[PDB]
Amino acid sequence: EEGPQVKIREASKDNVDFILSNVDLAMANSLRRVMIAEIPTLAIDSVEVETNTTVLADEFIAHRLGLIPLQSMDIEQLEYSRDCFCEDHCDKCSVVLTLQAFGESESTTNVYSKDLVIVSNLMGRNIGHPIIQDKEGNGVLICKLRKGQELKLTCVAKKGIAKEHAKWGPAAAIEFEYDPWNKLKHTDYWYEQDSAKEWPQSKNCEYEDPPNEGDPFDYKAQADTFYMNVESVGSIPVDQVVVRGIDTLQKKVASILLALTQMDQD
Amino acid sequence: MIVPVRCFSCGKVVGDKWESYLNLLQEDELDEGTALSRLGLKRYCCRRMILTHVDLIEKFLRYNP
Amino acid sequence: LKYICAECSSKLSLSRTDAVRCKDCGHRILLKARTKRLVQFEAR
Amino acid sequence: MNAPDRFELFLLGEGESKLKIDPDTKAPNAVVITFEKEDHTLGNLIRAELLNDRKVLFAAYKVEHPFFARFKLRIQTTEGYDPKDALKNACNSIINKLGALKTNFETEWNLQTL
Ligand SMILES: [Zn+2]
Ligand SMILES: [Zn+2]
Ligand SMILES: [Zn+2]
Repeated sequence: EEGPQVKIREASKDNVDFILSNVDLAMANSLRRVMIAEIPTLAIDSVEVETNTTVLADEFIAHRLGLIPLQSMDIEQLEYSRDCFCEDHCDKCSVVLTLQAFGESESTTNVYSKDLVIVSNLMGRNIGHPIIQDKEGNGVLICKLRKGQELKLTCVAKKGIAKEHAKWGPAAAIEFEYDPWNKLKHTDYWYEQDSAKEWPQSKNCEYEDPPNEGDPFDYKAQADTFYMNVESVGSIPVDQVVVRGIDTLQKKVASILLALTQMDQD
Repeated sequence: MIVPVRCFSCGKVVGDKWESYLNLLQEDELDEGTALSRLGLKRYCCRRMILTHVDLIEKFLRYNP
Repeated sequence: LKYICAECSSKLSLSRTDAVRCKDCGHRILLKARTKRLVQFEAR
Repeated sequence: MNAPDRFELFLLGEGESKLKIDPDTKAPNAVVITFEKEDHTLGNLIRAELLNDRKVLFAAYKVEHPFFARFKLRIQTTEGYDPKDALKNACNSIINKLGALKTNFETEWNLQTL
């Protein structure tokens, strides 16, 4: 384009390994922070338990229910329950999905995330569906029932930010590394004998030029090349994770700009 | 109790990888390390999350009430 | 109201002036049944 | 028990404005702006982008307490240059760079496999 540059090294459904070029450190860091916390996601926020004769406690189940990864593709055309003009929740803000399990066989009856059944009206929006990256197609193991144990409950999932609770986290671990050769000298290495033989060599070293001992210290150098690897949980695709991250940062900057526009009022 | 749904440290889903893990230990007769590696648990925090966990719910289901 | 036994799967409904024991069991350990008025849980 | 609500980290309270522009009494042509319901994510970026402007003498942000989601940003510019305009230019620069970054990432993503 004209500004910052991206170089996708590896790409898959769950991970994106790329190189951010021509960017300030603070912008990369902020992008990381936004990707971690400030990205809207659909997750269980309300749990109504009717019958619960399982081993686990009520809120013990409700907790892991909250951590269940739900489809958050069209989450942007869903709304916050705190913003909607409805009582409690509705179809324009929340997604209601039920859970009815009961011990049938003599063996242990497992209760997975696939047993969750959407009840509310999605009206077209791709949302609410629990992510199943499981090979057998079961999903997250929620609970276990004996012979006559029953678990009947209802879940109201709402739009939320990971800043409010980690269950709304769209991404897992974000790999982040700049200057693999310590040419900026942002780090004074610890050692007992040899500094280089003890400390392992980064992979990203393959993508930069090693320093020459004949060359002095480059004091007028900054941080331009960043090596990142963004991993998604399933609620939001990796590309959409980083893109909605960027758009979120941009938007919350635009809100400050808008605030500056508004403070000119008499 | 039961396998934690997601890893504490990072946030990776590990609750769907319990049973499989067990299989990789008894069906394919692998060691814990390789089993954890095959499930896509490269970071040692999630690797911990599964390796360190004890499934107590099985002993809990032994009661009739 | 109603109660449920401990070491057997029953469903007694014996109110006051009855109490112990159980219906076709023999033991006196009686638990109280769950409320009908549901309670919500903030999945956090 | 005494723990505050989580949404207090991004939801503005009763009467709390987003920005609070205050005339800095120390050095002339300076200003301190209080950002509410924001953390290092915005502050560090804006501050770092305010140093790119060569007509800006001073620019520094700080979070006075981690308990509360807010930070103060002090800006001092040359005479004949209102600091609010420096903040605006910084913000717009950020937005433009982010947009270009998004476009670039999209074009780079459309050329991948698996
Ligand atoms: Zn609503
Ligand atoms: Zn982890
Ligand atoms: Zn009895």
